[PDB]
Amino acid sequence: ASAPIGSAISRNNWAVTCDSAQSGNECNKAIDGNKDTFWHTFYGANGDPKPPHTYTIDMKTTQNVNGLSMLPRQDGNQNGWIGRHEVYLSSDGTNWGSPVASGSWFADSTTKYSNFETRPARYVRLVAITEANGQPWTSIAEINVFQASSYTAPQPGLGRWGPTIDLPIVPAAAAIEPTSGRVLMWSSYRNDAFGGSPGGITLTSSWDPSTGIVSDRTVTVTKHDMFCPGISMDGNGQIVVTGGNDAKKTSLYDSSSDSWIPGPDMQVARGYQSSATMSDGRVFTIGGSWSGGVFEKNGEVYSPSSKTWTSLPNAKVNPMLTADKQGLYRSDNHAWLFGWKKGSVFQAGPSTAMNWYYTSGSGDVKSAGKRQSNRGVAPDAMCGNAVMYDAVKGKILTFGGSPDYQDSDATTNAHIITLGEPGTSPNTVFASNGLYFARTFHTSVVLPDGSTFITGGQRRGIPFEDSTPVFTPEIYVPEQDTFYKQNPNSIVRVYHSISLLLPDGRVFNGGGGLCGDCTTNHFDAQIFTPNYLYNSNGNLATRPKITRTSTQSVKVGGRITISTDSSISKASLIRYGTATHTVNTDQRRIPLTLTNNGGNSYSFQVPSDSGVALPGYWMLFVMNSAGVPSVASTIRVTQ
Ligand SMILES: [Cu+2]
Ligand SMILES: [Cu+2]
Ligand SMILES: [Cu+2]
Repeated sequence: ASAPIGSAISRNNWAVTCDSAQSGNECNKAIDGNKDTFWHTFYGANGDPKPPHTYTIDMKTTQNVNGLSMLPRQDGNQNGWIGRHEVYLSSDGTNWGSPVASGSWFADSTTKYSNFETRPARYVRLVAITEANGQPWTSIAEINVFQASSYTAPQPGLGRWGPTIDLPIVPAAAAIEPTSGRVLMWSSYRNDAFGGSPGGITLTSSWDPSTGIVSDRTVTVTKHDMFCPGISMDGNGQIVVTGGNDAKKTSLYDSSSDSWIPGPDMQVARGYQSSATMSDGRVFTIGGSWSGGVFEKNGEVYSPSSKTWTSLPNAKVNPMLTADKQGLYRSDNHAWLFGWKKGSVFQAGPSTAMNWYYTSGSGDVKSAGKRQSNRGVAPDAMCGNAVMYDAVKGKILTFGGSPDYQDSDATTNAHIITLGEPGTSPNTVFASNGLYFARTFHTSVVLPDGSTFITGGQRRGIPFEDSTPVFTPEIYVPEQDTFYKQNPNSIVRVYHSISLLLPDGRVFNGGGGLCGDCTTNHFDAQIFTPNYLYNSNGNLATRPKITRTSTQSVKVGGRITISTDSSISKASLIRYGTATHTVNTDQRRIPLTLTNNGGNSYSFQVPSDSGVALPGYWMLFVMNSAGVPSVASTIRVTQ
């Protein structure tokens, strides 16, 4: 199931209008409080007008609207199930602006929701752009509009949430498809559940920021239910998805061809493991006792060139285990892994003990000391986040999490870890005064300016329960060693939520739940627009444009020359991200040293060390004097 975020508005005095309505299936049948009566567009009768079809509601007075629900006909007939759709709000009834929510609802008879940030409005319009099975009709048994207890305008300067993207699945895992700019998402064998899976199948969905279209695809060719997986983008530009519901499987997603390809089985069956792309484009993984058995699961490594996994039994998981009260089942999960120099992988947590993993020979592991600071030794931080916001300087920001996977209080702990050479114990200090809000199951992304956006989570980890939620995201600004609260959102994003950086410089945050009949499934995402995209007016700022790039594929140590439509102050490369269960081992940021050629022509060198400039796809962002980023230019980095 799912749920509205607001309270149902009384429909007593509502006036409604439809684009068409069969007799017996009048427009007002959608607001009569009877689940057995529904509005239905023209059929047979006045023919079969194809969608879009439109439901417009005049609520007579201004409401602080924060959602709608749509109950499909309940008579066993699928005709008119709304697929693609948009929700508009209005204060006058003629000026509708842009949708507050849009996307696609799953093809079934369950109540569908559009949950979105509160906005005062008197009119609400639902546009059914397509029918879920591609037929001409739209039908609705009951439509409801929901309200918040109050409205508060977003504070100027603190970003903006919206719109909502409605989805057919709970996006518990996600990745950007770097060649197409689409967001790829997946759940499990079902749109809303993983339990009872027979394995072998994954429901996926994608959203295209350029068209606003949400599509779906069932993946069976890889014989892999990809819930609870490792995820890495390898050096050959493919997303390596490992284990989970099918604990020994590897599936490969190729962005260029938009296809899934079977990969080799891993040597050890795993679930909830982290994997990390390495300096040579290979992928390392370790731990993962959520599935495939509970025992010591030491490292192994994937080669995109030979298409094999090779066990690294001496890359021992033991030193990275947390002291989780549930034992090994949890304690080897979700390692904070980062590919680093010379095939090494740094493990920054969640265990108090940090470690170097080495991938030569049959592998090795070396203590990198305890995550700590003058405030003391950091405790285990399961489902804390870790983000490498300046790979050139080896800077990792870690934050949040709890000593145990669940039933454990999260903390505000945050550290800056500074990597040097593999095998040296990195310096660690506390980050500012820590998070504003203690959170676990939160998610995070590094933004083009090197700040880290941190969102969602709850104060006490209770999977599938929307309790103690944190609605106010925070951004860490490294140059200031300061966290800043941003404008809060209205949708709980706890266990099984994701965030990713979009090519346009906005953040895509979604998911949460995946518990079947629970009411805590969130079939959606929202966009967060950082303040760097807004002018002091409150309007979207003019963005510098990259009018020319010398090349779209570059070797590490290689030069790129660009032209812009205006003077550039700073530039960064942000490696494309992948996300699930708080883990994102693919994102990282390289601040770029620009040479000004004059005439708004600039050049820069990609770092020569592929442990820093991990091979794969990266976004190039340029920022003007005002600090406004361009949209990303996609660059492939190779060795
Ligand atoms: Cu899970
Ligand atoms: Cu977690
Ligand atoms: Cu975790």
